[PDB]
Amino acid sequence: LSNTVLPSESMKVVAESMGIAQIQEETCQLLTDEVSYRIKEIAQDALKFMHMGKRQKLTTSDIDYALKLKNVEPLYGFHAQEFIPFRFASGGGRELYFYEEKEVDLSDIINTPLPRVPLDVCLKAHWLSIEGCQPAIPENPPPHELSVEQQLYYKEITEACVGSCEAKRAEALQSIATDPGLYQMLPRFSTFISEGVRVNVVQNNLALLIYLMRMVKALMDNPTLYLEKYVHELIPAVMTCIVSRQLCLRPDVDNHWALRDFAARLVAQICKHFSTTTNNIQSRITKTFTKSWVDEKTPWTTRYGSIAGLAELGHDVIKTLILPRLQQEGERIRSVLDGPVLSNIDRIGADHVQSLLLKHCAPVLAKLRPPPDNQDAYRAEFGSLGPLLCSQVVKARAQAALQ
Amino acid sequence: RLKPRSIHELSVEQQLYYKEITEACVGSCEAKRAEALQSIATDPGLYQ
Amino acid sequence: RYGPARLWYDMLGVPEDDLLADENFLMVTQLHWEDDIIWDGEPWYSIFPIDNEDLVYGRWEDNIIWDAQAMPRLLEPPVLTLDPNDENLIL
Repeated sequence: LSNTVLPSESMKVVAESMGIAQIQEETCQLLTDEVSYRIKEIAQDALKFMHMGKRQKLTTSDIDYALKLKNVEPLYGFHAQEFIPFRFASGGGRELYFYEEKEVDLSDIINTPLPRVPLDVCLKAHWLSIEGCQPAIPENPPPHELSVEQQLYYKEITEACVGSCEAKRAEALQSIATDPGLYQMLPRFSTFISEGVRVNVVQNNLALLIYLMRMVKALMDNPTLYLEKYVHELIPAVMTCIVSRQLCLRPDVDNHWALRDFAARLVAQICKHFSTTTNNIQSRITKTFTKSWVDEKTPWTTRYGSIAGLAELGHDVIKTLILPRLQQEGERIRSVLDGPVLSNIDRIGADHVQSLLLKHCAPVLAKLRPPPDNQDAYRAEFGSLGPLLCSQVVKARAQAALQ
Repeated sequence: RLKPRSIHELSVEQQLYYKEITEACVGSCEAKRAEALQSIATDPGLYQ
Repeated sequence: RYGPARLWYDMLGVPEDDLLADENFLMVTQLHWEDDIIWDGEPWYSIFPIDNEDLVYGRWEDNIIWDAQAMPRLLEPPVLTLDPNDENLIL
């Protein structure tokens, strides 16, 4: 960052080796910006013999070639094999460093073991690359915690329900449904299922969601394990499989519709077995389905999921939730019998919603109407729900005949 | 990580009250029943 | 990352570490309670059990993913909590 020089207090020490008693601080500044200027001119000219003679080491014969270049007398005795030793002297107030040179008897240099004779420069040829990569010749570089039993059971059961084959999946689900001691592995299964249903948002895999919903359906059929403490995790996973809008990778051909009615049947079972007046599971599930259905701007997939869950809850729910908004069928048939854009994806979802609605509202119309039903369809919305109700009355008569 | 050990939403005075009122309302003694029935009929904190 | 759901994490490759009126929803108006009628059938420690506080109190409804792309909040990985209130768990 700045111009770095030798310290000015290093020139007072040098001036007393000379015999100069008192040297003023402006003279010491005058000395050290000159000697640190001549150091940088031999530091950078030694580097020109390190670079032109290709060495990248800066041996001491580079500085001696640069002192020879600046006409200054050479420094004798710096080619011998030495290093950087310094010896601290504490003293009574005078702190310094020196060399501590040593001696050697002269006959122990006349009788030293001689080093081995050097070799002369010769040439050697070898392939570095042969039309491509380098050859491998030696002239080249070389180039609370689960026990192990149930940990293994958890690993095998979870990897059997990821989709390698169907038979191992069926045996794994028949294991989950019919084993007596699977507690202590229920929180792991609940975490696995809820996180796996969450991982649908990164990858809209319908198949793995069907596998996780069959895992939940197998967990419910186990008589030994009680899912009361872990139902708060499995409820929003099945809810995510019901009322989310993109359940598919290719929206048009994937039957997200079945993972809809399967998960709706699943949540009707999960609020039949577990709803208590302290829980308020069923009322809180109906309220989410209801405010997702009555509220406009909701896509036809999530409206399909809401209607599917509400209609799998039972008969009185579709009496007091579905039947007030039957006029919404007109808003649906606005976009079915007469749509400016026919080739969009709203039509298949709309007539799926229509088919589910009239299939579930046909027995409700069979329960709370006259037996004749002459023009109930005309009185109904679009005159189709009424035809479905007539078909439902016919089906009920057929069932009575069978009985 | 272990979730904290939860407590029942009734107090032990309230749980003891529930036990006494239910064991009085199965009618072993008639005066016990009648008070327990009046206690059910006018306890303000009998919600929850 | 290494806990339950590690398989999902590895597959992903992440390596750090008026009809809404309250009465409609009362279960007298939503339950076929007629089926229950039986025709010709044929405390120093808690006396009652303790319910799941998360189910009874928490808003689990906030973990429902209504729209995958338009998700109102950002969800986070869930750590295993091993509730000890549940019996049938050794610890």
